Amino acid sequence: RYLMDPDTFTSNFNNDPLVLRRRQTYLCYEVERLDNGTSVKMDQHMGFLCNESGRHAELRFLDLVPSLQLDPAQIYRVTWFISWSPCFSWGCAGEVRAFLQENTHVRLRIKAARIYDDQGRCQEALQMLRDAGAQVSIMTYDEFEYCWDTFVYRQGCPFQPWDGLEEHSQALSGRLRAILQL
Ligand SMILES: [Cl-]
Repeated sequence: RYLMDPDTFTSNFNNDPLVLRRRQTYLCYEVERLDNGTSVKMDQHMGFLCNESGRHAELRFLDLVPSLQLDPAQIYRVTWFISWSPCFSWGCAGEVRAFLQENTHVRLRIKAARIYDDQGRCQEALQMLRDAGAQVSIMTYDEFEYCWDTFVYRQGCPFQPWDGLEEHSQALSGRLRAILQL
């Protein structure tokens, strides 16, 4: 798989709530087959995507699913590590819902660096993802470091957290959990 530039990772996955860049979403993905009590991952089922000319990363992932050649008789967990509020863009949650309804052999996990609580459409997109069966949670230090170790061209250098990473993660998590509470 192609590995992400490290400054691109740090700039986009920064979870500082006071920084609200309005351009890009990065989505690191992995597909795991769940079988016999373990998880089986293929390097060819791993990589990252960004928004490209108005087509958002989430939809670009849906676009590549046929190329993954998933066995409909098996169970897969798809994990997204996404740098922006999932399905922020218009109509995105509805397209993910349709995909999940048409592919019941796929379970979607979404780990988000942040969310965008607008007490409106972007907040409702989060509930739509949950209602469609996705498991949505906030990235913690564990996920940021895993993404650094796994998807980034790091040259063996260790993950260096930014100031406030944990404080920001816990605050965002509290809000996401309130939004998705049942
Ligand atoms: Cl969470």
